[PDB]
Amino acid sequence: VQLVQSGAEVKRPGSSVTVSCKASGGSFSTYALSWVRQAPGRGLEWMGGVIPLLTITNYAPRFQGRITITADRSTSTAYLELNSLRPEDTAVYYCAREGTTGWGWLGKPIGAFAHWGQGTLVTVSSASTKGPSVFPLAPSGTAALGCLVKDYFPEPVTVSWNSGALTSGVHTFPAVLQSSGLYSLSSVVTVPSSSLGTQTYICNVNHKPSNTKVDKKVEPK
Amino acid sequence: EIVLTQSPGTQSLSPGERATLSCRASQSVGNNKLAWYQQRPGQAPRLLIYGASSRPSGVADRFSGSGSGTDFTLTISRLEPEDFAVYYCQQYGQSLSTFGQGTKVEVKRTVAAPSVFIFPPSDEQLKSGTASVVCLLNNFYPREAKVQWKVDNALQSGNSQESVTEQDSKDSTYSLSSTLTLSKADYEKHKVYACEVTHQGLSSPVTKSFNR
Repeated sequence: VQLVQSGAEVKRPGSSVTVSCKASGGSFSTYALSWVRQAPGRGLEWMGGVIPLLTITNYAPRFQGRITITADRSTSTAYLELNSLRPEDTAVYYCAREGTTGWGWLGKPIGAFAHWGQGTLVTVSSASTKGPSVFPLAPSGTAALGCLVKDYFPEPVTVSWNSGALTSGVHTFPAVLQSSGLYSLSSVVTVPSSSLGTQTYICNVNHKPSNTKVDKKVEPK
Repeated sequence: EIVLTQSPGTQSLSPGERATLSCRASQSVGNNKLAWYQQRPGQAPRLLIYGASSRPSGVADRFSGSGSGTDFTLTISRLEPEDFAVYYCQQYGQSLSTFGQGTKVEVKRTVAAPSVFIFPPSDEQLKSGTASVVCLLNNFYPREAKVQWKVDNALQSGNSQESVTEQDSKDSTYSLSSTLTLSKADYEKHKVYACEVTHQGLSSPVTKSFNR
């Protein structure tokens, strides 16, 4: 059993998003399928569920009027549709299928969510695709240095150091969302003060949506 | 609608120790359709217990669930490293399912005070007309910490943001970075930039500063 979801989406406030969930394995039409969301740094929130055979749907009171969940038996696909989007709808959306009891996946239904999609990040914003600027955080026997990765949209950004060769002492922070609508993050690493002369430090930044790829040397002075 | 309360919201425990997490329901949970899920950072939830006490195969047997009515418990008999995570309860006995806010199980360790560093804006940023000053709080525990910015000893407000890492898997500490942002013109009106730090591991608050 495998729940594959559609990919990340940026959406204007007031608009609508449709997220799909393709299930492969077992019997699609007989088992309950639910949508659960998670705002950044928040808990899991149940939105609704269906049973494709019976077309029997239930919606969390919070979302009823704004949400439609459907299951397409011919393609074995579930769809979440959420309307009149606001910033607080920015979240990871999950499809989850109820489990079964025994060996194989045609067993008796247990209600609880045994199977989960990988998630779909839906970002609700007016901002447009922008690459970050990358600024060094220069070192002053333990020293600290880093990169400030500023003003990009949307998520995500990955950061490494010396192409993966430097990992000890590395702290790459979750992004903060600025008043501009743009994200910012920084990555730091502590190292021995004596090696600022011997060793070279380079933060590799990757922001795929804007094709920004910077390999930035960070040095003292 | 049924409210599920997981309290406390955070538990600091040591590797190998025993853990019991509470989930109290505002109303009786029909047919004890109560489940427990685990979730780690950057991953989808995993089903652990269902029907209050039933454990799927494949789920480690140090996890058990108990209770009925409005009072439920998950027990982790021994905390292995991969078990420091967030655990969620959920009822699905109605046609409307709800989730508890979750309990985070983190690694307890000795009080460690932050190493504090400050970084002025780089020349490259200044040319662009903005100035960001970063305060790094590195490798502390417990998680709770506090940074305040002071520009010529004026308490700053509304122009800084911060983020915290997940708990390090090696040394069980946390780090925090705060960023103070001013337009270049504003940055050049002031002399002393300071970040002031408060934390259990420091008996009095620490200041790192520079002179523009």
